[PDB]
Amino acid sequence: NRPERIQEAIAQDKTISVIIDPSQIGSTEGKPLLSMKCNLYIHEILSRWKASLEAYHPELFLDTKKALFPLLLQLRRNQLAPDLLISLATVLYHLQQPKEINLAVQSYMKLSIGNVAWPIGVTSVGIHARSAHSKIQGGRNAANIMIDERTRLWITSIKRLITFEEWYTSNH
Amino acid sequence: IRACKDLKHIIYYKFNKNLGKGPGCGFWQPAWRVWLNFLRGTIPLLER
Amino acid sequence: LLIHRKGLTYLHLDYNFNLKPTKTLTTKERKKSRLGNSFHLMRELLKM
Amino acid sequence: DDDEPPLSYEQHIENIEPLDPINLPLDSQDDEYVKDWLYDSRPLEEDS
Amino acid sequence: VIQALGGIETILEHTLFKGTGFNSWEGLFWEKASGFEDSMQFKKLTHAQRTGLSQIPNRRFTLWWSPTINRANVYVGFLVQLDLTGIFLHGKIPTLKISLIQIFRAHLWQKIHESIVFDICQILDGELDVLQIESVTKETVHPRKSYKMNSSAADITMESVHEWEVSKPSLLHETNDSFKGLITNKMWFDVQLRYGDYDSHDISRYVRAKFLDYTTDNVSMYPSPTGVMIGIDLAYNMYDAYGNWFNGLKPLIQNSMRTIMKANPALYVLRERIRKGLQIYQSSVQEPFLNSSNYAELFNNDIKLFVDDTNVYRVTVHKTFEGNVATKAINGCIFTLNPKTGHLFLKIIHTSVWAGQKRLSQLAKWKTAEEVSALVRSLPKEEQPKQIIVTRKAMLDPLEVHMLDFPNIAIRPTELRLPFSAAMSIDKLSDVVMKATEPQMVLFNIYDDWLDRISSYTAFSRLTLLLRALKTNEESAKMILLSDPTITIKSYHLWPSFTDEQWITIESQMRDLILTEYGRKYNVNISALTQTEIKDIILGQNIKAPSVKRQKMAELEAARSE
Amino acid sequence: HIPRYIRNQPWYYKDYLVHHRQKALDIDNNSEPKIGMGIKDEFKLSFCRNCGEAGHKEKDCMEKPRKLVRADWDSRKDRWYGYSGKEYNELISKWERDKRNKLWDTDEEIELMKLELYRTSTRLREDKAAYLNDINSTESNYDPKSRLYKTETLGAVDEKSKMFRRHLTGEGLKLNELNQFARSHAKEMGIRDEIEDKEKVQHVLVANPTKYEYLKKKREQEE
Amino acid sequence: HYDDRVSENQGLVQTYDHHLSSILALKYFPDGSKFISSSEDKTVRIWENQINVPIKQISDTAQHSMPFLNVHPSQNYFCAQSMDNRIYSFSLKPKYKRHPKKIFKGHSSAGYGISLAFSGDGRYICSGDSKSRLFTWDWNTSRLLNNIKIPGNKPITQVDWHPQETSKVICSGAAGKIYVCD
RNA sequence: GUAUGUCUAAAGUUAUGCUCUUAUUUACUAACAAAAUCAUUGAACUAG
Ligand SMILES: O=P(O)(O)O[C@H]1[C@H](OP(=O)(O)O)[C@@H](OP(=O)(O)O)[C@H](OP(=O)(O)O)[C@@H](OP(=O)(O)O)[C@H]1OP(=O)(O)O
Ligand SMILES: [Zn+2]
Repeated sequence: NRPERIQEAIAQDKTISVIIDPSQIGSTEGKPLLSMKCNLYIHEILSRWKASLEAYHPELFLDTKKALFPLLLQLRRNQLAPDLLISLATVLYHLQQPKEINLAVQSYMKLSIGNVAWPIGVTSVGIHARSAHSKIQGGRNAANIMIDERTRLWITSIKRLITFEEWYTSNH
Repeated sequence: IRACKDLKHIIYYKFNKNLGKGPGCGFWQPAWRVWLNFLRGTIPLLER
Repeated sequence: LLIHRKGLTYLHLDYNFNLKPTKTLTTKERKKSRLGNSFHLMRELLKM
Repeated sequence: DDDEPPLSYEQHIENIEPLDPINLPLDSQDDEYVKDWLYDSRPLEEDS
Repeated sequence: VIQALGGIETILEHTLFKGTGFNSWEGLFWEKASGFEDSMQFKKLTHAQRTGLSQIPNRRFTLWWSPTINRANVYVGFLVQLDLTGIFLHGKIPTLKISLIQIFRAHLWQKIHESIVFDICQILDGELDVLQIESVTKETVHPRKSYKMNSSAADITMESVHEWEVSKPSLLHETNDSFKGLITNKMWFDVQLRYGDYDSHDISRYVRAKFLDYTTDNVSMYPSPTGVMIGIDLAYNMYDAYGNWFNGLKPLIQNSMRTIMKANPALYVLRERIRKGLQIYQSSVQEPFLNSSNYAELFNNDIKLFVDDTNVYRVTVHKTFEGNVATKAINGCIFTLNPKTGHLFLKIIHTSVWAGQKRLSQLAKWKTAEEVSALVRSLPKEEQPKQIIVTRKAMLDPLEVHMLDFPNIAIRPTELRLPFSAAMSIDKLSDVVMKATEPQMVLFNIYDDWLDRISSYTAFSRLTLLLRALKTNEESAKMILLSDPTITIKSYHLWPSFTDEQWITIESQMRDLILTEYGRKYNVNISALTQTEIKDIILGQNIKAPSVKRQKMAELEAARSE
Repeated sequence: HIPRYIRNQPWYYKDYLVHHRQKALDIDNNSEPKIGMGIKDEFKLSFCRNCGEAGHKEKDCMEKPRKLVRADWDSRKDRWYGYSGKEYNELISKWERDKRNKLWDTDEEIELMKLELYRTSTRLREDKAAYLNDINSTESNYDPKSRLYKTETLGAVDEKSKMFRRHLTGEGLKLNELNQFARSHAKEMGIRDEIEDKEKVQHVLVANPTKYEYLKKKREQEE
Repeated sequence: HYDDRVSENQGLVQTYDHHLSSILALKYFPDGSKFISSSEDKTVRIWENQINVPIKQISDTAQHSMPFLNVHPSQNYFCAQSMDNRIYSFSLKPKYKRHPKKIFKGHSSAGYGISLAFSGDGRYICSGDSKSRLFTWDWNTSRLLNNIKIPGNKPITQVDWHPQETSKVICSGAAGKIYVCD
């Protein structure tokens, strides 16, 4: 029974709170709960954007939800890889604090680009070829923003959410 | 290579007398002989 | 087999007998993989 | 292609029916003495 | 002799002239008095380095005549394909090879192919209802497909909502195709790039040959035997297409190929690189650089970013075991600043970026462009900058290549010599950069909280004074900033928490330090200068630039007015 | 300037360079991208002892012994010269013959409900390049070099210098007006221009930003 | 470099990697702004706290590797035990040049990591010896004033001078027992 | 910028006057460095 299980899931979703904790971020055993909590906080932000749609970029809301859909789906399924969840959770954590928007944006830059030496890489930038250049070509060693277009879509939607949270917290 | 170019010239102008330009001349026997004779002398050189 | 016995795994022989490096070679790799006329002439004959 | 490995004769060639060769149509009467064997691989090899 | 050779027309047919996109043969002014080798002949160079300088002009000469030097009609010559390009060399000609490598460097051939493919995709994406297209799919072709010259694959495939009445294969400009008969539900597009030569440059026969060869080939590649083969000849600036057409598709491809060939920025990069390889130049600037006369545009509502590479590659010198001194790379940073909001995206360039690399002065420019591209891709479309201000000429070409993926972002040079290099004089920024242990992006507001009290242009001018002062004399500028120990520099801040009344005195001290040191260094009497000349000194306007002339007239006309 | 040996015209001839304007390549408008030149696979049209036909000897006869012709390097090398659809018709017949011979999973449904719904390349597909909107026109708004997309909303052409100037918006107008304010203040305080006054440095906007902003903020209440 | 307050990466806040061989000794400046390092690579390097950039490099053709480092009580110079059976001294101020005259000689230390110490007032310098002795030199003239024989007949690698007593010194080594000299 | 050389450090366990502070002079070394007259042009380029 699809509607019965759906309503039960929408009900069970309310049994846990959205407040993230810095020690929970990175816990291997707590990973499913943190993943669900992240999904729920994203839905909270989306609900406030829905509540203010006619005042803040209505045309972008639909695309943002359609782009965040795969992320939310993977978070519900706990399928999101540990590194990506740790980064995302750090973003949402800073986003929940009283005035840490810049820390949220720094954590977002860590989520999108990260610590890789060559986020995108460069190929044969000059006429003097060397074996070492093969390393800096990127490819599989690229940043999270380069994994696939679906990942870029949801990651930049998270950035758009940070921008909305900044606007909202400042006006209200 | 020069011998084959020369053979093509004499062959094509015999072959194409009332046909004009374009593919279709398959008389490969003379150039084939040229390469067989090349191998005859290349054999001991490459063996060494 | 000759290429691989010499340790030149960074040189790939195509099925049309072209020989190309699969990566940018160091000067030592370039010097060591400098195959001579006997190998190249044999390869061109195999290509023909 | 340089990347295409050589075809397996018994799997891809041996079973296909060969196409017609270049055989100029010989006349039944003007070529009576040659028609039956001109295009053999070794003409008259079995004729003692 | 020009007449004997058949005139200018016939002579230029042997050259790469058509590929330069240069307007007229009349403007063909070769810069016979300047070049890299002319800058180098005076320097301390070894005998090997001096003998190697003659290769440069020989490379230019070879490139100019390259369509003839690499012509197809040769007595003998096994075809060797030039790495990462679809160019075939009919013989081993090192000087030509290296000049072509210089033109197609940074994987430009693949970028051109993808750029054109994306342009066609983006056009088709808007014609869904007009042309009855159900969907358009940009195919996941092999990474080397753009220069796989003996076989291909579809670059784009489109599914119809119902089905299309497609004509027989025909050329792009062929008139009156019969749409009756053949009917198909799936069509494909294949963009083929070629580099013609003096003998082989008929793009129409080329596209037909490619279409017929690849569709009849026994290879499993195209999803249907029906589509359009688009061909562009990069050496001759020529294009054509061949394939099946349906009602409305042919006019669309004619118009779009004309526009893509004229406007696409990757093809423009190719043309400019050819011109650079030839040392021919034309005054084709449509919008003026950022100047002291138009810098108010920085504060326009459009999102814009300053990019500064000066601190990307940094080295410390130490004595070697052999007795020489060796340069060792240390942590650097890319200064990316939004002048409107003050958001500084300080990308820390950790030393691990350079591990095992040589020619770092060159590689650092590409690193800067690569990080800028990563930052832009990290921003959603509505937040991406509308224009990027390049503070140094060395960054133009790399960034222009990396921004081919963002064709809507304008690249703007500047006539200013903004003091952003002095950003590493700010103690907090130096500390963060030097203590970093890995590649990282750190965000700061370079205006701290000034924006609650003053306008963005005021904050930018204050920042400019502080940075130019630190650049002029770091110790005395620091002495001015720290003159009062009570005004604590807060955390999450870069400058002391002065009030605006105090800021006026600080700005006066910085202003005087800058102007007095300039007047002393150049023996210029600051009191005699005009208001605009003083502005040009603080902003660092290039005095040689035409904007100074035009601004002088824009004020002397008022001196005529009244 | 053009060198004398180009400008001078050979006696047999007699634009100032008309002898060099004969101009496929167009040396006068070489910037225009050229469409392909089209394909033209054109064709043209003693008694022999063996076949009776005159014009050739026995050895040259194309009939067995007894008792249209083709009209540039690319034209000569084109392996498809004279093609008339045969190979493509065969391919199409083969393909036509083979053509004739032949849900959410709760997780997706719950997320779609809560949302009210129903390596890789760096370029963004949805980010349509601005010049792609002009395909149905002859004029070009996009500068391929700077990637600037000109519009009347963004700016306007000066025509005197052919340059394009971005209009000022928001704080840009404020700065332009503050610039005018300081410039008037210079004439007002008498420092002016022709006079080599030391006080001049005190009245330059960029050199005294906060001062002039607050000064305008003060005077604005008095206007 | 670790900061036990940081839990991230177990507190590893910085890595210095310019040395080419096994690190021999480490010694902070009395104010903790900079620290000195010595290595089997035959070089001595000075570092700013948490910055992976050596502000100074000390190396010479005749300079042997320095298995031990210590700072003089005045904070103006630091001393290094060297494998050439000598003790060198270096300025602690910018450019940190080697002191041409303050060289202490007499003992044996090659092949042993023998520590050196300074008297509480900085008037003397002392060091162990590979032949079971304790040498002591005048800090001003570098003249060897005494060489006390320590029981056990084993290398005396450990030596330390009491920070408040006028003359009590402790030493030990392969013999195991710890001895006090006065 | 090369040629080219060197390094890579647990475990995969073999039995018992003369100096110092510091402000300069001079030499050597640095593929470190886009340096303001003589509608924007040395510009990514040089090695035994
Ligand atoms: O260059 P051309 O004077 O026009 O002669 C060509 C040329 O032959 P040669 O240059 O060797 O004399 C062609 O050879 P390639 O350029 O391809 O090497 C050959 O065509 P083939 O490829 O079949 O050899 C062709 O022969 P055809 O008569 O079929 O056009 C022949 O033309 P002509 O000798 O008749 O002038
Ligand atoms: Zn006849």
